Amino acid sequence: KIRIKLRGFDHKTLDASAQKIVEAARRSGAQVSGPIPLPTRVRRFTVIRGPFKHKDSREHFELRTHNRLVDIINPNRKTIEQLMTLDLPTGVEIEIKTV
Amino acid sequence: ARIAGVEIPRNKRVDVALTYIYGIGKARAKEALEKTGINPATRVKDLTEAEVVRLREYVENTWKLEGELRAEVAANIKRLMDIGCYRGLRHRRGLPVRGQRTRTNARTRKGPRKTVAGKKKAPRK
Amino acid sequence: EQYYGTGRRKEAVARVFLRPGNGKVTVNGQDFNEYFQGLVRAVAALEPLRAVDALGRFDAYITVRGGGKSGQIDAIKLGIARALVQYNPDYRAKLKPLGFLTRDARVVERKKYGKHKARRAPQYSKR
Amino acid sequence: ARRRRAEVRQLQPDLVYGDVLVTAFINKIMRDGKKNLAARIFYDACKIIQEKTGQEPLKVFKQAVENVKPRMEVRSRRVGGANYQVPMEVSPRRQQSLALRWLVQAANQRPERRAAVRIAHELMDAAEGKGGAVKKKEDVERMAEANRAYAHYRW
Amino acid sequence: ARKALIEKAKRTPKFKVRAYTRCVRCGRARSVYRFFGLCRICLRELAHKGQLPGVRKASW
Amino acid sequence: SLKKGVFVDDHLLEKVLELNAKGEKRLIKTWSRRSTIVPEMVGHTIAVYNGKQHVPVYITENMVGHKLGEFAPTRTYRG
RNA sequence: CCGCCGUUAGUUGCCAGCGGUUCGGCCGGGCACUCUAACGGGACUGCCCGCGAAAGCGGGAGGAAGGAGGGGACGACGUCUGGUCAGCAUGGCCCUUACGGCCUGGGCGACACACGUGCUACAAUGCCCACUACAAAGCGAUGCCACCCGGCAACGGGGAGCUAAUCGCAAAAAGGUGGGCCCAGUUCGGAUUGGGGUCUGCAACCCGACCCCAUGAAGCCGGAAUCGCUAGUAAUCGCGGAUCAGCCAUGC
Repeated sequence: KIRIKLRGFDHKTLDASAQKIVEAARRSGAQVSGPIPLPTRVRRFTVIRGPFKHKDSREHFELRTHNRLVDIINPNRKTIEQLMTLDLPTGVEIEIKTV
Repeated sequence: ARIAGVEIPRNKRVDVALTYIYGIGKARAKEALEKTGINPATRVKDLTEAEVVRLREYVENTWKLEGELRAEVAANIKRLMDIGCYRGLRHRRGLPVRGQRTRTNARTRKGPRKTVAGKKKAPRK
Repeated sequence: EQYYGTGRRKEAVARVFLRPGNGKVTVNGQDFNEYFQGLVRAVAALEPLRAVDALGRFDAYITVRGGGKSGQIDAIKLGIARALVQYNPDYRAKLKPLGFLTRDARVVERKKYGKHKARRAPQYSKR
Repeated sequence: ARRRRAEVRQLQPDLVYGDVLVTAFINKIMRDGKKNLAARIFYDACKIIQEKTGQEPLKVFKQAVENVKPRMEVRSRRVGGANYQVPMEVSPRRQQSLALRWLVQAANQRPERRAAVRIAHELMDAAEGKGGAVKKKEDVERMAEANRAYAHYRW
Repeated sequence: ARKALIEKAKRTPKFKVRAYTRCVRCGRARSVYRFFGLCRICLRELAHKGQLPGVRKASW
Repeated sequence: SLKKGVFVDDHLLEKVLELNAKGEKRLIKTWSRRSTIVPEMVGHTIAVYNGKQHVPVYITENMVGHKLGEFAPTRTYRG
């Protein structure tokens, strides 16, 4: 019944936040449907290499937003307690809901 | 089979056939070809008075064509050529009222581009 | 019961189920010979069943999403290949020399900044 | 090239009979990349040939293609500040290919209105020889056997 | 003029249709990728100098 | 274009409707040229700006509800 | 990034396998398959044979992958006082109630020609109206805007869902499947032209896009010359994003 989405720019750590949760949650309760990866939406940007009227000569840059999704079963007090308390995203965005 | 302005289309499907007349494009044509009967597909070939004559009645009683239609144009052109507006200004100057291109193109509106002389060019090399 | 293969070509993909029966084939709904009433490559894609002349013994059921009509066709071929090269890899012996597994290439390449179709370049002046 | 002798790359092993010849023809007929459309035009032409003439399609195909297939052409060579109209025998593939082209543009020359008509007509009268494509064949054969003074004056 | 121009829009005048974006890390309106509130040269100086998250010297 | 309505401006309005309180002097001095010509201006010496100076244009009928600053040239020099 | 396989993982996908159904993944169920997006393995002339002293080359196979697999970012030492003081900083010279600042107007769109990159074309492998098809990527909260309705339309009034793999932009188009045109300045091509409409915005004259219906030029496939492109490349066809009230975007 739990809808936890994790939006991330560093896919390395962002995934590390995806399985971690699942351990202690599969631990402090019952099943926790696997972290399931979700379409890393990417915002395409680009511009030219310099300042002066140089139509060619360009560099592309884009935003890598990886989506994560954890579903847990019927929650428990330990689970909810620690796994709403402890964290260290240091940036990464954590948004949950009751669907 | 003169209808208006001595205009007879001859062998050709009635739609495009009457389309061959000024004052009538695809719309006003097919429109007429319902509001006076007449099958759009069926050619001008085996036509028959009543419906041809009445097509012609639909032409004039409803809207105008040819001479007056262009007289209207030119007279309101005179409306642009009675004060001296930009429209009329460049209507005289041989130029379009769209303020777009007067630098290069617009040769649709003042004959072939008749060479100046080149005037000799800057440091182009 | 199930003799399945995977198809995928020119950015498209076909879930190639093949059971047996009368060897008649229909895919993604509509009858095969109406789904693709365009390109002649149609029957050509069904070459592997015509490689052993067993065109009508194995019942295929394919799910091809993406690419185009022809791309679909490509992935279909790919799978009909892979499926008979599973539930009888005896058919693999005489199908690679025939080239029924080399997947694909093709990509309308990443458009080159500066040129058009990543190759197509603007008319060069010099002057 | 210069450090290489290049690549040939197989043509479509035909989806109809199986003849690469047919797909080469189809391709030359094809315009703007829609292989299927023009291919259809050809096939229509074919079934017409075999609802009209006796001998089967690929037969008419071979007798026409053969009734072009030019061997000795002209090319060019270096001479200080001039040119050598070098008559030379052509590689079989080049012969056959350009020949196919000549079938196509022979369908071009025509005052024909529909495509299948042009292609069919040509394949018929060129299986025969009554065509501008064979005319230009023996024309490049004049060119060859009329610049033949440049026999061993090849590049 | 320049200095006065940034101030012109910095304080929203009369009509909605007289605002124009401004590179607050260089100071112009031309090609200011509004998403970042940065011009194109300001954009590249930021992303390059490592002072811009979420990006990537893209290689797709 | 105003789809439902016709754009004009109130400078002219207040002005015209106050000389209409009598029918006085044969001059008005307007700076707006974006405005649509109206028939209640009667149409004497509507002195409009151009880009360099105010240049009086006459107004009667056929300039009905079409824009003012159109009978003020601006685009000087011809061809 | 892209092609083959794997393990984690299952609100994308599905009878693939079962139940039912408003038979429309629609209702339960399931991770098989697509997919998603992660962590690796996989290709080195490694194997086989003939040649070369070797470097390499020929032929064949194993394999999704051959001999650098396709692409991308990647660009030295250096030149060229290249380009840029109008993005920025910047040494100096310089106006300082004027070269500073605001406002409203007007130009940056002007026209006797010339030129580069371009869109469209000049036509039956085509133009036109009807039915069905397969796209990939990128978007959308004071924005995406399906729906009925008013309007032929431009779009407007009431109105669903949507911090999106679940809602909408959105119809891909050519393909295919029917019917029309019959070789013609043509149902070609719309360049331009008039009397009216929609939308944004204080405001659409200069100088906006878009709608209507009437206008319907040149254009019969381009001389000297000259450009592109070596594989899913060219040619053809549609699609999005950037910035943006709007839109001159046929540009990128």
